[PDB]
Amino acid sequence: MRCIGISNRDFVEGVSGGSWVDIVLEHGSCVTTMAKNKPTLDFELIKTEAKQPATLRKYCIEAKLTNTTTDSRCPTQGEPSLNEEQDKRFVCKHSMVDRGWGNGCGLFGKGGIVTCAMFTCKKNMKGKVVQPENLEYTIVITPHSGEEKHGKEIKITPQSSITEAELTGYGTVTMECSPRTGLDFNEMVLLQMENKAWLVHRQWFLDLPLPWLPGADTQGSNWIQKETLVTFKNPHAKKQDVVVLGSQEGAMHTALTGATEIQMSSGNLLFTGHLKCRLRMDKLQLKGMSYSMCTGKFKVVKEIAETQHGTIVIRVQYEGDGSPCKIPFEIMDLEKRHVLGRLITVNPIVTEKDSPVNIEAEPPFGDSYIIIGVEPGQLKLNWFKKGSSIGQMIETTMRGAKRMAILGDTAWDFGSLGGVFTSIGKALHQVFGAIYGAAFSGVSWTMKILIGVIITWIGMNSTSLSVSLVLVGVVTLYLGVMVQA
Amino acid sequence: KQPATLRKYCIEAKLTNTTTDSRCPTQGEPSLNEEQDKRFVCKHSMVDR
Amino acid sequence: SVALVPHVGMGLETRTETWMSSEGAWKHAQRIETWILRHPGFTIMAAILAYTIGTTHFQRALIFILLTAVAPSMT
Amino acid sequence: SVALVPHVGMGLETRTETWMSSEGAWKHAQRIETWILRHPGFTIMAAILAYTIGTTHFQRALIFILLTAVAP
Amino acid sequence: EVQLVESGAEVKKPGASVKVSCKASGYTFTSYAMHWVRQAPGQRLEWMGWINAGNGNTKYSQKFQDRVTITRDTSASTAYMELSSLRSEDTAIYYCARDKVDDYGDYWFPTLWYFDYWGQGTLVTVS
Amino acid sequence: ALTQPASVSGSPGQSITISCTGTSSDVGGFNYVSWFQQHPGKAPKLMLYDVTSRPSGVSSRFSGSKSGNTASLTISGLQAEDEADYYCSSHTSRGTWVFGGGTKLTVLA
Ligand SMILES: *[C@@H]1O[C@H](CO)[C@@H](O)[C@H](O)[C@H]1NC(C)=O
Ligand SMILES: *[C@@H]1O[C@H](CO)[C@@H](O)[C@H](O)[C@H]1NC(C)=O
Repeated sequence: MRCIGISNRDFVEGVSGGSWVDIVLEHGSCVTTMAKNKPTLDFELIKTEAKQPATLRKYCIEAKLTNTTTDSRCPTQGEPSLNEEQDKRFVCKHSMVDRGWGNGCGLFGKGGIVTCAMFTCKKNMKGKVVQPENLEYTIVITPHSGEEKHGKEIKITPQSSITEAELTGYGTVTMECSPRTGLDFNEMVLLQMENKAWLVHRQWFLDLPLPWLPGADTQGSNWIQKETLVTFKNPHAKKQDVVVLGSQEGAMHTALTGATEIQMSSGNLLFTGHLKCRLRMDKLQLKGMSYSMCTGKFKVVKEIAETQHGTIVIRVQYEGDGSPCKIPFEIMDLEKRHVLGRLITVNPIVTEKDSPVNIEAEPPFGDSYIIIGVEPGQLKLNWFKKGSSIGQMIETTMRGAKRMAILGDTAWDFGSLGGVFTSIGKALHQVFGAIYGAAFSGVSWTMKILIGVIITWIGMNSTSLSVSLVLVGVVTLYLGVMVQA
Repeated sequence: KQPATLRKYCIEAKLTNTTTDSRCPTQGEPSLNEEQDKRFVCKHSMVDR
Repeated sequence: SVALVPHVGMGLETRTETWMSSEGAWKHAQRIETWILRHPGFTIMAAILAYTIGTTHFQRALIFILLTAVAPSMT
Repeated sequence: SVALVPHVGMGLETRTETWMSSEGAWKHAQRIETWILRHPGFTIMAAILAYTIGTTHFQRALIFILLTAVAP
Repeated sequence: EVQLVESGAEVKKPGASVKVSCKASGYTFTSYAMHWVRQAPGQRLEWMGWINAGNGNTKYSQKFQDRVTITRDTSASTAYMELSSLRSEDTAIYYCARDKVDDYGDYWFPTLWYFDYWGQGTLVTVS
Repeated sequence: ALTQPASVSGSPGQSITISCTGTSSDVGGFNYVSWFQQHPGKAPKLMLYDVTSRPSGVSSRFSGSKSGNTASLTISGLQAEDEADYYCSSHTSRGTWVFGGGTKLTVLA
């Protein structure tokens, strides 16, 4: 029941011949899995943890300059020279300055000069890389028991593809996942600030134009391309002075717009990404399947409520005899002839007489009837639901398109049953995503919108080429409008 | 000789006394007495309930 | 600096909101529109240039938009 | 941010050098070249689009350069 | 099973500082939030505040914002706190309570069955 | 704060109702309403949270209900051991917790 109330909630229907189904888990999302004569389970990825990160490169933010020295070089007698340039802690640069008799030199002309000042960094960031074998995925498992540590927590590691979770009264669920098919961590990097952290690309991280050392260093003083953080100024070509630039942490924050917020102050914790998983529901069984239904009177304790997905939830208390027993619950039309709505809290059972049980399902569009109990004493609160079948279909297509756009090829496996057309979609969408990523790498959403408009205009005034161009233009316009950045 | 301060631009800031107020759906957005207190920066978002 | 090379649209976006989703989608629109409203002469000159080099209306508008986008970005 | 709106080209430059004169003279060109090198697919696509849209070689090159410059 | 151990009673002069602690045993201390509720003799219950044992966030009541500081100790599974600027009315019996944190380790929304267990109580006397 | 009667007394084996009234920000706004028993010299214990529901290990005689801005606790079949202090607690939308004024339950001899 933990998935109830989440806006990003999806349902998967049916099982394969092997009683398995392919599902994808997301941080902040939850998927409800139901099947014929099978218990309904909620899957939600709640924790992503990384163990033993390796420091790769530290970029500096706070720097101070001391021991500034300049030496007075005359023209045509070569460049000047200082003792401190022997050590790379001193940033130095050669410029050209005026010299003359007023400067106590025998000839008039443009003379050399060098300024050297020690580079001392005060505050720096850390870039850590975790191997994919150290990933830790935590998934919570909760069935629709109807009870008001109720769920089951499991640990997913690359060390064990198959993880077994025992459910009290529901049998044991066989859980199969691929931790390394989601976020590509060996290509990834974890950036650390003073107290914040970001999950950002490794290559862009190496492309940061800031002083840095490789993570293996222990001295922490041999910074590289220190010129990017200092500046030499020649106001009148009389001499140069070196001054350190300001704090780049604000500039870094303005540079991490598209990065994802992750917390690793106390252990590397991640709350983003996706996980493709193969669900095996072979050994699951309905809790309380071997129980007759309740023939006593039923009482509703919480008023019926509607979720954002059109489903309904109700809490009922039992006061007859025969506990534990099944609740006879079903959906009728206004005609009392057809059954229209079907349960998603399949096989509701009351465990204790005085303990209320939450029954949660979905009604049909328009008006219907909610039936609890049996003659005599069936509860009669009918319904009212806003919406339409066409609206539901278009909204479902919008959700599917958004999921495909934000996942990639793995979205075809979100509810795949191993069909041949599913594999065809795998291959084609994977290759088209390959070209799309190779073509649209590093551009903002406005760039995608502009290119889409251009391609649409090219297509509309061009033929199979014209329709292909307008199709790719409209799909990339959708991608640009639906992407955050 | 005579400089006049036009305006002061803040470049480092610190935030304390963080507050949060929530409302059930279809009851508008919550309000706090620091919302008028313009020393307190405020923003309204939407949260699953 | 690093602010000129933000990690934008590199294919790592997920379902969770990123660091600067909301107004990070738009600091473009705001700074380009402020630049337009502050330096209208360059916009006018770009308009004549687009009318000159551009032969069809579509390419005229395209060149004008690209020049107007470069003008603050190139700075 | 402020780095996106530098105090450049406002008609106040004089003989003495500015703040980020030497370093900032070519930094934009350097970052554009690095982006081009590290994102070749977009450059190829922009070249194709400039080839298709224009009517003469001059505006082919012009559209290519503009599209390449705006993207970063 | 679940047991909470509090420190012994202390008597101090008004205006001083008193430090007490509550130990959590029989359950995961890190995945639970520690609350503190005091009750003066013959008075009502008052919510002093709470501390998160997962990350360290602390929230205090307005009446004790500048007088109560709460710390933690993950290794010993015991929470430390100190109350300063004592007054005559501060004489009360303090109870520590537990509450499950969310799956993300935060305490934005308490669970339905919060305050399921309470400590034995520690008396602070001001004279 | 939360306002509840100072003391409520009733005959043993009878049904009595105790009401806790707060504001729309804590009691009427949210369902985080709980009740506790304060024995003399003993720590408080929880017997009812989320008034529509009950905790484990608690007899079903205690029943809770909410009427708008007022939360009511109903006990059927009063017994001798029920004589103790009672408190009502609610969690407001500001993130703080409020408690009632304390009510002592008396069982007639
Ligand atoms: C730089 O100057 C400081 C203070 O004058 C001095 O302590 C330090 O030794 C100098 N640096 C070197 C390398 O001597
Ligand atoms: C903010 O918190 C500090 C820390 O205790 C406190 O001293 C101050 O009075 C608080 N101010 C407000 C307006 O809450």
